[PDB]
Amino acid sequence: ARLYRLSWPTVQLPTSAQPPSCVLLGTSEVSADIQVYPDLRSLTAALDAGAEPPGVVIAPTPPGGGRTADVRETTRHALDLVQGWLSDQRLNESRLLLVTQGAVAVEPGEPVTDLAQAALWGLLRSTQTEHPDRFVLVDVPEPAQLLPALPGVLACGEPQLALRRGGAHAPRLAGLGSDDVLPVPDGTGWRLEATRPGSLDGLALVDEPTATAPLGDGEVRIAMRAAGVNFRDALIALGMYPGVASLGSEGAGVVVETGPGVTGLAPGDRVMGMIPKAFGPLAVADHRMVTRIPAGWSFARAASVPIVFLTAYYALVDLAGLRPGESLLVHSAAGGVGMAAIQLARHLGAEVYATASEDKWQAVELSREHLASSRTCDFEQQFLGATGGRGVDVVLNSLAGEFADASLRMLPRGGRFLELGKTDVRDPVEVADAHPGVSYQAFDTVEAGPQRIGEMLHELVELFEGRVLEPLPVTAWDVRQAPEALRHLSQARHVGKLVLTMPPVWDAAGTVLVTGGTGALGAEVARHLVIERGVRNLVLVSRRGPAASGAAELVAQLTAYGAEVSLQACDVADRETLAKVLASIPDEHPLTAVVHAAGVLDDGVSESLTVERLDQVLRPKVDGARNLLELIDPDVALVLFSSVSGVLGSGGQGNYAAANSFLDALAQQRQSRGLPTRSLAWGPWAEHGMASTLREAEQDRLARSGLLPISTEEGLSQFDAACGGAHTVVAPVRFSRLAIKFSVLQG
Ligand SMILES: NC(=O)C1=CN([C@@H]2O[C@H](COP(=O)(O)OP(=O)(O)OC[C@H]3O[C@@H](n4cnc5c(N)ncnc54)[C@H](OP(=O)(O)O)[C@@H]3O)[C@@H](O)[C@H]2O)C=CC1
Ligand SMILES: NC(=O)C1=CN([C@@H]2O[C@H](COP(=O)(O)OP(=O)(O)OC[C@H]3O[C@@H](n4cnc5c(N)ncnc54)[C@H](OP(=O)(O)O)[C@@H]3O)[C@@H](O)[C@H]2O)C=CC1
Repeated sequence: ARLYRLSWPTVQLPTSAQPPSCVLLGTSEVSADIQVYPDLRSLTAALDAGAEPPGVVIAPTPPGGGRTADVRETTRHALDLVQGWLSDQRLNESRLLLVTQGAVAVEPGEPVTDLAQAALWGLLRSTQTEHPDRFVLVDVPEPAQLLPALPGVLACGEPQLALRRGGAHAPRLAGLGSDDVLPVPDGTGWRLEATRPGSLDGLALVDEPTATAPLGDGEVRIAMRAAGVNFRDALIALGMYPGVASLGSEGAGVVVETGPGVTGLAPGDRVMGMIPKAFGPLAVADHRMVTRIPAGWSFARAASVPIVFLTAYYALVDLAGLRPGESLLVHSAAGGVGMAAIQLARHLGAEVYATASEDKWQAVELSREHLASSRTCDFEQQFLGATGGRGVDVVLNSLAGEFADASLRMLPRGGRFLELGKTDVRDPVEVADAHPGVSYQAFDTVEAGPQRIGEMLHELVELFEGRVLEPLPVTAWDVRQAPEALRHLSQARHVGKLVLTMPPVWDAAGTVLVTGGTGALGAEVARHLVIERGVRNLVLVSRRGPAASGAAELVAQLTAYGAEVSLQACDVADRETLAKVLASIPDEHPLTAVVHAAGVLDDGVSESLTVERLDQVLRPKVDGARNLLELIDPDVALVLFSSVSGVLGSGGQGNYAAANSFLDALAQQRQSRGLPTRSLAWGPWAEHGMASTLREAEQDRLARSGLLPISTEEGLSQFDAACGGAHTVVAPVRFSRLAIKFSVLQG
């Protein structure tokens, strides 16, 4: 039994194949000319009144969402469509092409945006297996990509694709690896450093002495959970960073050891700052250079923050002394530092002009007017054009080389100029050479010093909680996959901040909650957690709770292995009851993990499915997972159990597979946003259940009493007879052969 991962290789679409009849199922006009019917019904009408079955109907899906209701509407809608379609049967040899936007993660940079659409994928996948060569799934992030590609989409016979500008992608299961990604020393307190600089291959995770022991000064030791990656980190990795640097500066985590020389904050504390050599389970730094963590921030959203905002602050306050009314020019706007400055600048009451690449513009919250491409030098006369020089009072430049020159001709009036880039660094007096009026400082944030950083840290937080700065968009990765992340980073595909997360680790002190801890899997996992693993505080949770056979025994067993076990009756889909449960977890064993193993089953081809059945199967998986993530503390690890059925589209379980595909998508999106989430797509288990096991046993016991099972027809004729019949107590049974075992059975 392998573990599998679903990949999306590029495929080649046949470029010379015949373009086919097409109708559009949609609200509105088509820029192109192709038949449009607002709904399936109307396309029937045309068929009714003579029209010839189109080879392909396109059904672009209305935008979903990641909320229960969303999932509900957009699978229900998919069902009406699938059912309407199957029942016509003039629409045979014709194919329904359902289009989605962002239901599917294909490229490294990109997360699932529409969970509900991802549910759609599962359901339809099921139906595809039920009816081959009749439906086609297409994820296309911006439509009209579609039509050009359309004769190819159809000729390749492939039922599932995602269109990206890169290419067309098909999905397939793959073994883990394939190289096996990044391997860990397991001996805790390693780190990521570039071993063979020059190339991203030859990154590795090798044990680090420095982190482990001992403190300190001065110093405080941290159990890291996430860390920010900076552009710096990507150059270091490529033997292309002009200066001294150790991979990974900044992060957030939990305090382990403190002292000597430290009083302000103490162990257990959640903390973020500018840690050196950040990319490991264990690192240690100066307690003034780090600070405790605001709102209910995730460790991930904490880790993105420090470097970018310290720079922005240290740069715009200390070095620039930016005043209200004064205006600013910032490069790499949709980047972290670029992103940060514009936020802080708007607080400091400046006008702002800035630059990123055209594809990132939407992510800037700046009036069209003030924007410009960042890999050209056009901005100059457009901005100087935009405002008569004097142009900008201050410049926070990252673009070095010759892009840095067109910069300084902004702000001719005079003013201050800040350089970030070490390659082609300059001289202040020799800068005064080129332009009059302009002072010039080339800085590193660490320059401010521990004293100043801690003071800027305390001052930034204030702003964050004042709701005046908001942490950047996070796109997260697991340290073991850093190469994929740094490649992204160095290719400048991203917006906002990238972040690395450390391998998840449950507080051995803490509580673990298993939903559906009665079920075939939940019990086993429940047992394995207590009997083999650390776990010594359990909450189990199922609709019936302790009242279902044999849950009393199930508990006994564990509590007997010396554990603090609670089994509460609770429907996970009732947020009000879940809350009641979580709250009753004791303060000293606070929960660190959820195993969402709760589930309800259905069976039937998509023809036969109904809305009411759909919701049956959705309620524990979707509402439950939503309730959980809503209620759960951010950095509680969440393990969702889906089913391989959601991935193969097992058929017979359309609607179940929808639920499971949601879970798969919820994790993929959620880990991306930084939070500790993992989703396992179980194939079949041998196990059975307390259930079940107990029903089976009853059957043995009754047999072992030389009894035999009654057919249902006979059982009901007896029901009939015994109900209205003279004897008040009556044993309708079928015996076997002609029992010295039972005294009652004599004569
Ligand atoms: N000295 C110090 O203390 C610090 C220095 N820095 C420096 O500031 C810069 C910004 O850092 P950070 O915000 O973390 O990283 P960013 O997220 O800002 O990434 C850099 C961005 O610059 C843009 N860019 C412009 N020209 C190019 C190019 N030719 N190739 C690739 N990208 C380009 C890219 O986006 P776009 O498509 O919009 O151009 C890219 O996203 C880094 O280079 C870093 O070295 C950062 C922090 C501290
Ligand atoms: N076992 C297998 O062969 C496979 C399992 N899986 C995955 O494993 C999971 C478990 O399968 P299995 O253990 O056999 O399922 P079971 O039906 O045997 O157990 C399901 C458990 O979930 C509980 N439950 C159902 N709905 C709720 C609810 N709304 N609130 C609280 N508890 C609820 C049920 O308790 P009660 O009804 O008493 O409330 C029961 O305890 C499945 O959901 C699926 O994700 C995937 C493929 C195959």
